[PDB]
Amino acid sequence: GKGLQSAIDVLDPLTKDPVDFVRQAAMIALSMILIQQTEKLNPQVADINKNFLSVITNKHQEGLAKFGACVAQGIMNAGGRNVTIQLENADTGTLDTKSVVGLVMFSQFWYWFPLAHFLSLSFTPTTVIGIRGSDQAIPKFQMNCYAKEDAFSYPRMYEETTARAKARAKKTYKNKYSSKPYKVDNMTRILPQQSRYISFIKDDRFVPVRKFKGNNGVVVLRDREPKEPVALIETVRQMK
Amino acid sequence: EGYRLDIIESALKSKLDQDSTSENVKIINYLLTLAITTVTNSKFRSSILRKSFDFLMNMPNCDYLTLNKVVVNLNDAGLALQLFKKLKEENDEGLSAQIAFDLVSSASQQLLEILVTELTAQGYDPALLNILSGLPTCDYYNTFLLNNKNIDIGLLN
Amino acid sequence: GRDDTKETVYISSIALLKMLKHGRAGVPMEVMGLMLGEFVDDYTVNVVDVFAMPQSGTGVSVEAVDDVFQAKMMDMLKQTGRDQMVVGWYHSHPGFGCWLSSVDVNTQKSFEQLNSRAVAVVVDPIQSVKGKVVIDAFRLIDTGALINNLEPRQTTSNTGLLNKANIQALIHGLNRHYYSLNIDYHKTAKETKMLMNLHKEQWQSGLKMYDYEEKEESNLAATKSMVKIAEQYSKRIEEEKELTEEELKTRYVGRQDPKKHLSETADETLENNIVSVLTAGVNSVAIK
Ligand SMILES: [Zn+2]
Repeated sequence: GKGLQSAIDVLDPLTKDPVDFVRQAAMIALSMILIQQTEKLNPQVADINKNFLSVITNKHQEGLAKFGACVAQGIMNAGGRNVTIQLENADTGTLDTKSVVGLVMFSQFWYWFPLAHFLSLSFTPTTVIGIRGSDQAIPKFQMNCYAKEDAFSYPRMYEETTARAKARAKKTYKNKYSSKPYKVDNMTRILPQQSRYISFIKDDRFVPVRKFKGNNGVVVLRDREPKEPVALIETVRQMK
Repeated sequence: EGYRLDIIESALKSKLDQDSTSENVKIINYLLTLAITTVTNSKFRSSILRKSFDFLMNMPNCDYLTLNKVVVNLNDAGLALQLFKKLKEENDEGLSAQIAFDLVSSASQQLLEILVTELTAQGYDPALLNILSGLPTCDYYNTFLLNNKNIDIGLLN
Repeated sequence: GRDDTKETVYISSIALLKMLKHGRAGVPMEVMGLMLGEFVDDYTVNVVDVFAMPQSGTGVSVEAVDDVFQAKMMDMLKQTGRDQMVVGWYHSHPGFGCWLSSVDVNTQKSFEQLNSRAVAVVVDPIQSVKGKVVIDAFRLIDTGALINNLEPRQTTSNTGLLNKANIQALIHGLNRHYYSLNIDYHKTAKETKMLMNLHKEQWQSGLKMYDYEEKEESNLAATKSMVKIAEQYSKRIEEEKELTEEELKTRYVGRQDPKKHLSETADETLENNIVSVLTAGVNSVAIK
C-alpha cells in the first residue's frame, strides 16, 4: 500500500520473465503495492491494468499466469475500492497482528488455494468518519481538502454572386496544498496519502474534539448546536 | 546510548517544567521516536516508555495521542487503567470516546479484553464499554463499505 | 474425489538405484519390474523398493507379466520383512524418452483394475546424467471424464503445476490418456552420510609419493611445452596488432589458442608441484 516506486522498478523485470509462476507471484505482488491507486496518482498504474487484461485475455498463457493475473485484478480493485492493506498501523507503531497473520496466511497459498481468502483479514477501510460523541450517531458535515480534486477520485469504469462564382474558381506532481479546498462529505473514501490534507471547517455545528492528525481513524466531534436536528447517516445496526 | 534513564528524567523534569504544551509534546515525541527506532534492549525500552508515560501523566495538559502511543507500545493494562481513571476524573466525554476509538483501532486483543473487563468491573460509563467492545467501530466500517461501494462488475465478467 | 495435481511419488534411494541398475542392464529391451510401496494417503504414494520381473523372449515389448514369479517373490520376500503392497510397475524406455505406449497403457489398465491407484514410473537409463536422472510416474486418465473435461486434477496447490510437460511426450499424448505425476526422491541421513564413501580414498595413499623419476620428466616436459607456448604467445601478440574484431570473435576456433594452454599448463604443473612438495616434506618430518 505504500506505493513505493523503486519496488515497482524492481518488479518490472520479474513480471516479464519466461518462468510462469514467477510472473504470477510478481503480478500478485504488484497489485499489493498499488492497491487503491489511480492513474492520476501514478502513470504506471494504467499500463499495469492493461497488462492484467492482456494476460487474462490471450489464451496462449500458462494457467499459473492466468490465476496470478485474476487474483491481482481482484486485489488491485479491492472491495468497493474502499479498503487498503496496512501492515503498519496508524500514526503509532504497531504490526496490527491481524494483518500480519492474514498476509502470512495469504503467502501460504502454494499448498492450499482455499487459504487465499485469509487475506481478507488484513483488509482495512480507508475512512475519516465523524460521530457526534454525545450519542454515537453519525452526522453529515463537509470537510476541507487542500488538494486537487483530479487525483483522489475513483478511476473511470471499464471501457472498450460573380465573386462567389470566382470564389470557387480559385478553389481548383505533488498536489501539495493546492488551495481552493473542496468539500468532502463524511463517510467517504480518504486515501492515506490525502488524509494529511483533510481539514475541518473552523465554523460548524460540529467541531473536532481534538486536532485532526491526518490518519484514517474515527474522529469525535463536538455539537456546538445541541438543540437543532441535523441529518444522520443511519448505520446498518441502527435499522435492525 | 549510556543507558542512563535517571539522567533523562532529570533533564526532562528540569526543562519541560518551564515550557508550554506544544514544545513538551515535540520533545517527548522526539524521545519516543528515538526509543522506538533505536533502543535495542527491550527492558530499557519498557523503562523509558514507562517514564515517558509518567511524565506525560504528571504534565498539566496532556496530548492523549502520545499516551495512546505509549500504552500501545508497552501493552500494559494497568497503565491504560490509570489513563482512563484520569480521563473519567476529568469527565471529558469527547476525549473518552476518541481515546476509546483510537485504542480499538490499534491495540493487542488481550489488552483490549482485559481493559474492557476491568472497566466493566469498575462500572464506567457504558458508552465506553460498548465502544471498547469493538462492535460500533466494525459496524461503522461495514456501513462505509456498504454505502460507498464502487465495483467494476464488467471487469469480473 | 477426482484425485489432485499435488500427488507426489516418493522414491527411496534403494528403489532408484535398483531401477537404474536394472534399466541399464537390459538396453534396449524394455525390462519391467514391480514396485513395492505403500499408499500413505490420497496425495502421497510412498515407494520402498522394487524387484525385477523376468524379461521373456518378446524383444522390445513390455508384455511378460508372469504371475508365478510375482507371487513367489512376494510370498517369500515376506520371510525377511518388506510387507508392502504392489503399488506400481516400472519399465525402462531407453533412448526415446519418458512416455507411455499402447502396450504400456494396456498393462497399466491391468494394474488399475487391481489397485486403481497404480503409478507407471518410467526410467530412462540412456539419457540420464549425473544429477539429472529423468524419472516421472504416470497414471491413466479415467475414461469418459473427458465429457466433463475434468481429467482428475484439482489444482488445490501449485506444487503440481510447477512441473512442465515434455514436448515429445505430448506427441504420444500426455494429458490425453495419462495425467503426469510428480517425483520427489526422499533421502535419509544414514544413507546420504555414508554414500560419501564412494569418493573417500584409501588412507595409505595420501602419503604415498610416486616414483621420483616421473616427477622430473613431467617437469622437464612441462617446461619445454611452456617455452614453445610462450613463443606462440609472442607470435600471437605480434599477429593481433592487425586483426579486426569480426575475426578475433572466431579466430581461435580450429587452432590452439596459445594463452589458455599456457594458463592451464601453469596451473596444472603448479598444483602437481605443490602437492609433491607437501607430500615430500610431510613424510620427511612425520614418518621419521
Ligand atoms: Zn513401454
